[PDB]
Amino acid sequence: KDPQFTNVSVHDPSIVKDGDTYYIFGSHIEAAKSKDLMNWEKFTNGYTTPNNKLYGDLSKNLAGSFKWAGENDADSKGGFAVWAPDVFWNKDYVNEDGTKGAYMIYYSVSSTYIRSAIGYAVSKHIEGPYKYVDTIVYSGFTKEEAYDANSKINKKWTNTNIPKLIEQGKLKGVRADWFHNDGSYNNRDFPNAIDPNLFYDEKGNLWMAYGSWSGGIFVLPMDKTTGKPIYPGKDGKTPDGRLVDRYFGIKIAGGYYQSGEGTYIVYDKNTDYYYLYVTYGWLGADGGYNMRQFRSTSPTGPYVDAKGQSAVLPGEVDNSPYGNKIMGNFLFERKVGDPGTGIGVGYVSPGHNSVYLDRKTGQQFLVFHTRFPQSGEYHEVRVHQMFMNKNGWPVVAPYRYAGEKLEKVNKQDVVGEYQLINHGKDYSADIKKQIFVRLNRNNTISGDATGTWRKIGHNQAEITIDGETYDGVFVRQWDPTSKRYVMAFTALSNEGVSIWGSKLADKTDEEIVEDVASDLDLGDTDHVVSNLHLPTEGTRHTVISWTTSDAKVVSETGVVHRPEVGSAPVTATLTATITKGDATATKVFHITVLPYEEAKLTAHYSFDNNDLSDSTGNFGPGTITGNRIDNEGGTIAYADGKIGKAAVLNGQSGIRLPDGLVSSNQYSVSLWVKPEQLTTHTTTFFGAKDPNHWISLVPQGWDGNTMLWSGSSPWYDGRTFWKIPTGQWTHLAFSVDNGAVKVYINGVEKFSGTNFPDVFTGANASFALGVNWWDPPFKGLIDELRIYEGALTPSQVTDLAQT
Ligand SMILES: [Ca+2]
Ligand SMILES: [Ca+2]
Repeated sequence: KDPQFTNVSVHDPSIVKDGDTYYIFGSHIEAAKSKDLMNWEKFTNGYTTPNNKLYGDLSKNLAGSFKWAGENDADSKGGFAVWAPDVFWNKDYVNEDGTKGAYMIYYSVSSTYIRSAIGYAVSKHIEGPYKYVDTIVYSGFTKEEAYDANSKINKKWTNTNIPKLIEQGKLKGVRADWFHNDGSYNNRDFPNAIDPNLFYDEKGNLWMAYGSWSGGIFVLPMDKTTGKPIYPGKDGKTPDGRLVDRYFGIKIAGGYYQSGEGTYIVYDKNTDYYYLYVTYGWLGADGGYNMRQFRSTSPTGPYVDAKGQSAVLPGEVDNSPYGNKIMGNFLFERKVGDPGTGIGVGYVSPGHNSVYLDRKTGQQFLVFHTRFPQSGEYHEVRVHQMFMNKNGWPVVAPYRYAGEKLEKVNKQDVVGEYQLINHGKDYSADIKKQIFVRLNRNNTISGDATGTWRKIGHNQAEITIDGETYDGVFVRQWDPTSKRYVMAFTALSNEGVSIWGSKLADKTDEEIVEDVASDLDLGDTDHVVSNLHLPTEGTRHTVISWTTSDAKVVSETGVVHRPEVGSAPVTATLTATITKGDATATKVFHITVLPYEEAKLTAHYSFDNNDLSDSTGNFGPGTITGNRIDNEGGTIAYADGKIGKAAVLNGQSGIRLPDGLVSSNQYSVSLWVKPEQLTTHTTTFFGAKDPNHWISLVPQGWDGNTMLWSGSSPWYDGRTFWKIPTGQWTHLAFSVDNGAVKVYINGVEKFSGTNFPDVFTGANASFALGVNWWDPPFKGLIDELRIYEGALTPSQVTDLAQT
């Protein structure tokens, strides 16, 4: 269990080493340091200012760049957007006192998807404070006077550095093609000016690559004395056809609006290649963020991948085929019986990397952020070691770095059963999972795949599966799931596809089948009220076969049938027969399924007496609001309803119900509605402990359909995929039983879900009909608001809907 980690959240990390300490510098002015690439310590204060750790008075220091983007403008309204910086010691930088040597930080500011710039600051010491020097590349400028929403920044090109560059003779003049006909920024072909990367070339010259979606990635030579670009000064094309622009530089990747950002280029003197890393997709859990790799013999390109395809796209096309996909979404999924606990180690949207290539030892490290399965938008930094393969491509270790190095590996330490992940070319929210194969002593591969393998020398790995040869290495890795150092491989084929392998411990089929049986647990089976998940597989393709002693209670697949209200609970046995090879084992679970129980009526605001009272007598009456839950001023009239009279909601008014109307996590709500008009997010039934802890029944939700909705800790989308009509009556109802939530329309279940939050227990919530804190009030009639203790039975709901 030896290795220990200490994690930090630094989005878009840029690695740099100062003495023997590693530093990472990310977006949102976050930075952290480590002595070992495993245990990190943050030393920054985010966007705090003044007293900003990295910038001091942030607003004053960087005002130069902030006049164009990234401070309290458009998308940065209310705050700041200082993104994706790069840091490196420039030994030739002439400081303002004439001394030589500074740490330079090139940063992005951005106010929309397109209006951005890159600027830089310098410090003699890596922990700052860094001091502004200049803003050097701008994007999102226009032909004429123009303004984005929530901004009064004149986006005209004359507000950039372009006039002064022209005055210095560094540019002929404005380039017509930077603009569409309407005068707007041509980001089909030219870049978003963010995500800079500074690298030295074979000859010790300095380049900056940058870009993000839009027209793609560009690169510019840079003066080592001052940090300023040495702008091309004229447009042209590279011999192989790539755009050269007088100002933006030389396009080396992307194009035509497609994804691709977080560029990092490394010169490798052992191989004499320039390696180009770039991240595709969107950074969110759902965005399929994935790292790609190309190479060039020249810093200025052409960069190509293992199939010789260009990094620069031929057009507005899917960028999937292009670049070696070195990491996407994956999971070494723990199956029933595996050691450890949890779902296993996997990543979601890993990306925006930097790289540290140690000069002495050739050791190489991919540094990046990632999200995780079942943790939403939470992100931490990861470090994965890389190793040059025999075709001149660094290959990425499957697990995060844990002190390991390349070694002499004996054949006996390799032969065995493996988990195998193939990263493919495709990317999406989907997550890749392991297959199970074996590398056999006779140099074949068997199991889920077939083919061959060899080890050359100490550790080169060659693996050929179905005619594809992947080359890479064998290396020992820390597997945190099993808590062992295990043998592993990583290898890349000539499609630019990476496979990763983790060696499973040797176990007999008897031992595996025993492990599966021990780990197999169905939770509470004495109080069953909804279907059971019954896994049909355990580790290494163990088969779990289920039989029931009585399908009336519960099927072979865990489908339950609750007895009617009034009937006894029914019991049944489920038997798991667990097999692998010729070994078998048995585990019995005794299942008690509970009958339905009727929800009890606890409040009835019927409006039948032309008033706001509760007919059950349990609650005080409703009172009248204005256009919000917490204001007054409105009116309620009473018109002819679906049942008796009904409340008329004019569009400026609502009803405030008593606090605590629901005070539990087992409850239901039922009501009738006749909307005269539809407005988005507008509530009918609304209950809230506060503006970040509420539930709402919404006729036209964010997806344009009726939903049950909760926010903001956590969000929950109870989606129905059913549009409500205006000018007609619709019954709506929902139940919440300790996590289980269901939503009915006109008697029919249209959403069923789990994990639903308990908003109404831990303090008395406010409640209302037709109004909340933000949205247009409901316009129409509402009728028969009924509240319950407990979840309504299906038939109870059909009853209610049945008028
Ligand atoms: Ca970067
Ligand atoms: Ca009524």
